[PDB]
Formats: sequence, C-alpha cells, structure tokens
Amino acid sequence: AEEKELVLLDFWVSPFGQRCRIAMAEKGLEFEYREEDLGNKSDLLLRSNPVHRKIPVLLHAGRPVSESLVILQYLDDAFPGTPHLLPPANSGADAAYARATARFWADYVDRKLYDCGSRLWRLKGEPQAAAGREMAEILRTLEAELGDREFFGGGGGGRLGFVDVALVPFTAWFYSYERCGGFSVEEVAPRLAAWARRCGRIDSVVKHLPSPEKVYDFVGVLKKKYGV
Amino acid sequence: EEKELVLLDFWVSPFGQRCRIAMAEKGLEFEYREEDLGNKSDLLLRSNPVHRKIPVLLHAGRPVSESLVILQYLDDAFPGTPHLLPPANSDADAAYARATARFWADYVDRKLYDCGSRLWRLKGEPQAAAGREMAEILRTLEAELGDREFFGGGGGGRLGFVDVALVPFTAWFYSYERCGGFSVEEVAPRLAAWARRCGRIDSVVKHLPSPEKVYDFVGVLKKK
Ligand SMILES: N[C@@H](CCC(=O)N[C@@H](CS)C(=O)NCC(=O)O)C(=O)O
Ligand SMILES: N[C@H](CCC(=O)N[C@@H](CS)C(=O)NCC(=O)O)C(=O)O
Ligand SMILES: N[C@H](CCC(=O)N[C@@H](CS)C(=O)NCC(=O)O)C(=O)O
Ligand SMILES: [Cl-]
Ligand SMILES: [Cl-]
Ligand SMILES: [Cl-]
Ligand SMILES: [Cl-]
Ligand SMILES: [Cl-]
Ligand SMILES: [Cl-]
Ligand SMILES: [Cl-]
Ligand SMILES: [Cl-]
Ligand SMILES: [Cl-]
Ligand SMILES: [Mg+2]
Ligand SMILES: [Mg+2]
Repeated sequence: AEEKELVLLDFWVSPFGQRCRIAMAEKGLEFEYREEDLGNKSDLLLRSNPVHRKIPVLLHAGRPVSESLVILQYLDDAFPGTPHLLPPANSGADAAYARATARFWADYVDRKLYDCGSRLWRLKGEPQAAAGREMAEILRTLEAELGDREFFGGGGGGRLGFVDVALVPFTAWFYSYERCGGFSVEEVAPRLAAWARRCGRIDSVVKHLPSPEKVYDFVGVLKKKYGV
Repeated sequence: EEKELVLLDFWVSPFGQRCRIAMAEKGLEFEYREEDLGNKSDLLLRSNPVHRKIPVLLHAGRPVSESLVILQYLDDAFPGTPHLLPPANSDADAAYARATARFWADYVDRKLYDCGSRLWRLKGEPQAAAGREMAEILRTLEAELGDREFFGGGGGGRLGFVDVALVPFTAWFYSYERCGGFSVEEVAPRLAAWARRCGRIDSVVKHLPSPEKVYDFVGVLKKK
C-alpha cells in the first residue's frame, strides 16, 4: 500500500529510459525494472507500445505510457505529492511561461542529442569531424540557455528540473562525443561540463547512469554493428 | 505588441493553424502577422533564434515557440478558457488522459508533416511507397478515435488537444489522396467522418483553407 504499481520496460544503456528512472528516483517512486532484448522484443512491450514498439514504457497498474518526455510529465501529473519536474501553474506566477520554456528545451534535446550524436559514430573522417562541429555547437546552444544557473530549471530549487532530467543521461555520452567528434566539452562549453559534474553527484543520477567508459564501449559495438 | 497576443505565422502552415484554432476556441483575440519565409523578420529571428521557424506566439512580448508547446501554454496561461487538455488536479483519470493526448499529438508531429511532404516531393514508385505509409498512419489515427466524436474527452462536444493538433491536416487529405494513390474514405472512414464534423466548427471554418486551395498550393510547390 504505497503509491503505484510501476513497471518500466527498458534497455540498460537507453538515455530515454534513464530519464524515467531518474525521475522516479527523484520522486521516491519504486518501480520494477524489466530489461528488454531489443532484437527479441517481448510480447508485453509489443502490446504496450504497438505504435512505436520502443522502450521506455511505463506501466502504471497495467496501463502503458510511452515516449520518455510524456512519461516525465505523467510522473508529475499522476503523483502531485512528489517533487515536481515542472512548476505547477496550479499556483497562478510566471509558471506558465516557465513551463513553456522547459518544454521547448526538452523538445530541443529530443530533436538534437540522440540523432546528432549517433552521426559521430556512424560517420568517419571529414564527415565525422563536420558532425563533431555541429555537436559542439548544440552543446554551446545548451550552455547559452543554462547561462549562469545551477540547473536548467528556473529555479533556485536546488534540484533537477524537467530539462535537467531530459538532458542528463546524455552526459554519459559526452566522452564518446569527445573522442568521436574531436573536441572537449570542457573547452567548447565549460559551464555545461560543470553542470554535468554537479548533476553527476546527485544520487538519482549516480544510480541510474552508466559510466562514460561503459558507454564508450557500447559505442564501440555500435560502430561495428553498422558498416560490416 | 498592440494587443496582448501576436502570432508570427505563414498562411498555409498547419502548425500555425493549430494556434489560430486554439485561440479562436478560447475566445482569445490576437494579431496575425505574415512572415515571408525567404525574408524572415528581425522580430522572428530574435524571438525564435534557435529554430527560426513559425509559428511564434508573443504574449506581451515574450515568445513561445513550437506549436504543441504553444497549445499547452494557451491552457496554462489562460486557465479560465475552455481547456485542450483536462486539468490534472482540477475524469480522475485526467493524468492518464493527458499522457494519451500528448502521445497522439506527438504522433501527428512525427508522422504527418514528414510523410506528407514526400508525397509531392517524390514522383514515382517512391511516391507510391510514401502513399502506402500515409494510408496506414491515417488508419492508425482512425483506430485511436474509434467510435468517439472527438479524440478529446467526449461529452463536451468540442475540440481537444489532439483534435486541434491534427485538424489542419484534414485540409491536406485530398492532396495526400491524389499524390499517394488511396482514399481516406476507404482506409479510414471514421476519420473522414471526424473531419467533416470538425469542418462545421466555427474555428475550423475560419482558419483552414479549402482542400482545393491546399492542392493548388501543392501544385505551385511542385512547379518550383
Ligand atoms: N522518442 C523516444 C525514443 C525511445 C527510443 O529510441 N528507444 C530505443 C532504445 S534507446 C528503442 O526502443 N527502439 C527499439 C529498436 O531499436 O528496435 C522516447 O523518448 O522514449
Ligand atoms: N530537419 C533536419 C534537422 C537536423 C539537425 O537537427 N541538425 C543538427 C545536427 S544533427 C544541427 O546541428 N543542426 C543545426 C543547428 O541545430 O544549429 C535536417 O535538416 O535534416
Ligand atoms: N516544430 C514545428 C515546426 C513549425 C514549422 O515547420 N515551421 C515552418 C513553416 S510551416 C517554418 O517556419 N520553416 C521556416 C523556414 O522555412 O525557414 C512547430 O510545431 O511549430
Ligand atoms: Cl547490450
Ligand atoms: Cl511478454
Ligand atoms: Cl502523490
Ligand atoms: Cl563517413
Ligand atoms: Cl538553478
Ligand atoms: Cl575542444
Ligand atoms: Cl534562417
Ligand atoms: Cl497496427
Ligand atoms: Cl468524444
Ligand atoms: Mg546552428
Ligand atoms: Mg563559447
């Protein structure tokens, strides 16, 4: 008799499923994690997300919610007593505008990180370097939005907000972006690097993110799984 | 910035048309400004510097971009007006209904625009292929609507989040049919029916062009 029967269909190295893991951890919500083999998807995943057949999928008392950013908003809507990722406009202030800004930047993460990152290990030579330059600029753009704040959330909450959660799993890929793209996050976007180190000390993030070296090793298998 | 709301837009954009419809549904007046996409205004470049795309909604000079974002902003910022998404804490299944609505609106964004463009862009068996895929997409939206009057709640009798997201694309159905070799009536009749019902609603009459005008525009796109 707690809050919820939560189950998460996921894949260990997924940045998208990691979002939902961190958000539940942040919220004190316990869940059953089920590892899926994406080459051998389970009947339950295929039934629970028939449209996309992707993880993560969150099942709350047997009813599925797909798409990581949708699950994140759900975790606020469905559990109003837990610390919120987006400010409730249920208190007015500049809440409405702050929510819109947060959705814009989470959307921007969804549009840029995964796809643009993947080019870094799918391409080689100059095309790879060019993809690296675009990655650096994406990180500079994130940096610019963070400005002088401790977190993307705005703010003074001292904890992870919606955008922070959306972006933080990719901090585990920064190393891989560095080696493949030919730049250093520290040089290109020092304040984003500092943000990644701050986030990296937070228990939810420590728990749910793999190390940069483990991700680099996975990128290694991906780099083979495409050309040969 | 004469009235509170200024919408930077492009006349035939289905994404801007969502915002126009949403405001009309909410009783919110706004100033409409046409952007020349080959000559973007300084105001647009400054307000959406990240993507440089319309629509942009400026509420008392503050920009909100991304059409689905704007729709949610219009509920959040104007809580007294008719809602596109049911309020989470104000059925008691609101949380789940909202997630379902966001899921489907995302589906429209991920499929309609992109699958549709291919239909006029390409010209042969690839065009045909695009055709095939659009038909399954419209079929999938049909199955989510099921026997309901609107994608939104129901009992209420008005457009919700997903209706408004998708409705402008109903003006493009004729063009998809022509370009991709299929019939909406054959592949998704209940969806065709939904489109007709929405087409009697004041906001939709006002802000959507006719299918023929969309098709002519498609023809202008091709010639170029
Ligand atoms: N829009 C998504 C994408 C999630 C996604 O890309 N999942 C990958 C794993 S990282 C997947 O399940 N696709 C399955 C496949 O490769 O067949 C979300 O935000 O959750
Ligand atoms: N519509 C897509 C957009 C692709 C995109 O997001 N490009 C990334 C690299 S993967 C980028 O850095 N774009 C320019 C920017 O975000 O400033 C396309 O043109 O193919
Ligand atoms: N993410 C979308 C995209 C809006 C969009 O695609 N805008 C197009 C016009 S329909 C645009 O502004 N393109 C600018 C250009 O062509 O440079 C939204 O929902 O608002
Ligand atoms: Cl693995
Ligand atoms: Cl199963
Ligand atoms: Cl709660
Ligand atoms: Cl290459
Ligand atoms: Cl902060
Ligand atoms: Cl560097
Ligand atoms: Cl431009
Ligand atoms: Cl299906
Ligand atoms: Cl209904
Ligand atoms: Mg750029
Ligand atoms: Mg700099």
